Amino acid sequence: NIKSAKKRAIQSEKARKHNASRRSMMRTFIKKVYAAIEAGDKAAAQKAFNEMQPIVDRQAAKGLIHKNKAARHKANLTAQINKLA
Amino acid sequence: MVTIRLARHGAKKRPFYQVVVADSRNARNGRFIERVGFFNPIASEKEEGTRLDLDRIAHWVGQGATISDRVAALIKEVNKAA
Amino acid sequence: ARYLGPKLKLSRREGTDLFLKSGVRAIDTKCKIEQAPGQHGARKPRLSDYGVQLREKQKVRRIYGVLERQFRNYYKEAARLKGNTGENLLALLEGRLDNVVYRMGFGATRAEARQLVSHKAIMVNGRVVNIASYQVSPNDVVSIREKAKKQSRVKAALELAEQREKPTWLEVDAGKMEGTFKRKPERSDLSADINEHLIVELYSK
Amino acid sequence: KIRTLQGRVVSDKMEKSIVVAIERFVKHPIYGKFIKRTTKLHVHDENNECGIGDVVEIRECRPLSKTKSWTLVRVVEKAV
RNA sequence: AAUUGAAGAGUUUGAUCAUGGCUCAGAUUGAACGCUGGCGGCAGGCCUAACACAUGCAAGUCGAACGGUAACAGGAAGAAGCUUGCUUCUUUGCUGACGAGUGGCGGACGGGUGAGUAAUGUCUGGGAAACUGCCUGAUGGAGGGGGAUAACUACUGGAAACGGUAGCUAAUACCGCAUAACGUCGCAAGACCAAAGAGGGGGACCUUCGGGCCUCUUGCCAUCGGAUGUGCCCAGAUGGGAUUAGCUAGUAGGUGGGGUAACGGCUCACCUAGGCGACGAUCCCUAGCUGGUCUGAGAGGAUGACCAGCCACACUGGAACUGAGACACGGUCCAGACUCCUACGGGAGGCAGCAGUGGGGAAUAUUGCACAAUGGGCGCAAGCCUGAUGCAGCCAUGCCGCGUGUAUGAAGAAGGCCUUCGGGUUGUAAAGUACUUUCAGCGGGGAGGAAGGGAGUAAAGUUAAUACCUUUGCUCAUUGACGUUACCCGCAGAAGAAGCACCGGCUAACUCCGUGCCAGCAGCCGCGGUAAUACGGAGGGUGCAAGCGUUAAUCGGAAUUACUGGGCGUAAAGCGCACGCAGGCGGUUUGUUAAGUCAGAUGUGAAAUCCCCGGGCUCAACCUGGGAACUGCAUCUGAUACUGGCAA
Repeated sequence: NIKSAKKRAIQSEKARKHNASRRSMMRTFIKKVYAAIEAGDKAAAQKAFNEMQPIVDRQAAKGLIHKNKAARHKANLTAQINKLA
Repeated sequence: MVTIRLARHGAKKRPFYQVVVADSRNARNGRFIERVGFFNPIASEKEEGTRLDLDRIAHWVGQGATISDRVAALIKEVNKAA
Repeated sequence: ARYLGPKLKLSRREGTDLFLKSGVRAIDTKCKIEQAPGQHGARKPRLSDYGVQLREKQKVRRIYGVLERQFRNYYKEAARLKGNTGENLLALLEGRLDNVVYRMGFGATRAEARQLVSHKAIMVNGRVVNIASYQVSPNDVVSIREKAKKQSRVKAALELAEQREKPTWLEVDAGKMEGTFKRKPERSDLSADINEHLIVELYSK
Repeated sequence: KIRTLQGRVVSDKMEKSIVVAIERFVKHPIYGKFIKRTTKLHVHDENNECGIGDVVEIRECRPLSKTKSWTLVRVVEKAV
């Protein structure tokens, strides 16, 4: 409707696309981690955890994951590897 | 933002402003944290016209509160005594 | 909002002189007082208990020239004030500005005093008060303005002020034509024959 | 100190939890008679030491399940 | 000083006393209707169709973030009529600025409505497992690069709405890289995580002579605090129905995984078989809740329009996206009903914002003026926006104030009505006479709501700088929608200004005439069938008064649900009689506890409202200062007589 709501519509669409991509990459890295924990692999899962840590902290800082969630992930996953190793 | 601001309470064509401390996104005559003085722009030429608790104002500005232009003008009017 | 009719008729239903035509002459002499308030006025009423209470309230209102919502508000204010509600009610009726102008001899009647008050001929404390029911505080000076001073009425009215009893709670002085309401009138200082317990009991039913 | 309550165990049979009836003794607002009045509470206990018919003190904590915001401190008076 | 507070009557009977119902007298209202209507002040105004909506406004702003120039006005340069001295035209964002666009912030506030919701809500009191844009304090960082994409241009699809394709460009847009804590994870060892510039001014130096460089202001990032706001939990309280007694399988709990900002059946797998319920679950009807309002002596009863706090909703049903915050009134998506446009392929809309329409209804307002004030958004500010708000319009809808004159005046005029025809009454009423001008009308004068903001100085601070900026004084023009304002003065003349109900008893106030169980009246008792104080008219009176009556609704009276504060032999009312569980109550003495109870303290019980003492509007209504109050709850400290617990 005829306003500056049109601009918020198009910006929220653009940011929807950007956030969906970054959120999807973050979730795939976390799937790498506890999909490596599905098999009994310690150092493979540690390599995947070191691969996911900067991106989850980074998406926490960029403002789309709200860092407590960031913390939870790494906390949960650390538990999984010292349940395993 | 919390704001020390005026809030219109008198009758029609006869305002009495009460200076309060409100969360700034409330209504004018709505919800406030504490009232801290008043300002009658008439009152008569008698004694006061305005009293205003400077200790609580200094407390809230210490907390981070902002002050509108009228309340700043009233503090610049009642400076310490006059 | 005020009466505007035959006055001595009101004074004749009550059976008592309500001072409604004080004016030039002496005691009525052309009223046929007591005799006939209407066509069947020669009949004795055999009045009820509601009739005596009602008729007492009407006596007081028709004296002071007050209508019912205003009188009723005086009863509420006299009730809430501390003390004796009959005496408080007469103290509220006696502090009326038109009454104080009548007591000082500035008007011949209370309606003439009410027209002096109404036609901006009266100041209290050096400010002109246009209102019949202004409530005169103690230690006030109420006077006539320079306009409507030395008009005939007030002079004649002061002429008939000496025929009456000179109320104790005033400073009547007619030289300068200014007066001082000094204190509230005591119940024992006024009129002695109105029964205010009847109007307390009238409003308390 | 902490605010706590006392009550008795009304039933027992649940997997590391208990339920406690509290007896508050309150005056009727209209009638002016002091009337007993209960408050059943789902109360947590680690390792379920208290059985049925006990008396136990009880404090409030974070939520531990649906209702269940209460946890014991001291089991007293277990006498059967 | 803050509770000075309580009325009855009519009607059962031939009469009585009691019981008992019905009814009246009071106060109130978002009121409507009937008759009447002068002025002002302050308030209030769709209670019904959460029905459908024409039209106009209700949310924008910033160039001191960025590419840029669509206009407007200048500047520079060129050419021309050339009056060689002024105009016309053109290239240049060069400048003040600015359409469109990117970007930041706001559109989650403000404003509306009460549909749903009987307890995921509200009120009161506790709590822990939290997030928090803007605002504030502290500690520090703010280095070095890259790829894009709008706008723009060129085609192109479409009736339109709206797109598509190919190139170009910027940033405080976006992304890496470095850096790394008193940050995240981890027991540690360690691992890992961010950023953005812009503006004002300037001595010297270096200029690829655009600017580097210095300084100030402002912005960015990280962490820890604070304040505010929000999310979550518990206990108690907050309608009616038992002619609704069983309800519940993610249901109740546990373990582990996931999820959220955060605890949690929030979710899933497995294990246990619980959980709720007669202290009323479940079902059904109704309903937004509160501060409060009305009534009441009070306790209560009814209610929750305005004003303020909370919740919920935004055509209907659902969903998420962006964001600090929404599952979003003037956002997105889908579906549905309706309405509209169409080239028939498809599109568009959402007044329960403010005015306004149509409809519904007994009923409820202007398609107004202004941002001057107060507040909000944006902005360094100027300022722009603001149907919030200030005001104005209409309406007796309420409350309050004032007016319609005042004094005199007996020939007790005339006329009306009654009359025992003597007179009485209307009635000092009118007329006459003498005064006054409130308000309305006319003409002048004229506060206050106006504080700020702008432009020059002077001083101080900062600094390399006597710049720039900030602060404080001083000076100069100014800033009012209301508004021919409030108010004051002058003018002319009583001149423009009184109705409505009632008169048998209750209930204040009476006769005549007309009608004759009719016409009709009525709240109850009941009037009217020929001399009606009850009907209809007249005279007279009574009550209220710019109002007055009727109707609807609430409380009172009603001690006719009785807690305060009732009853049960015969008026209604003792189960047909017992036994007895849960429940209620419990002799007497001592000791302990202190739960009830009592006393004090602290925190809270929002503000307004009620009450008290004051203050301002000429008074009043109204506004307002301080107190009291909010009868409560929680915690701590005590007392231990009574009740309870425990022991004897």
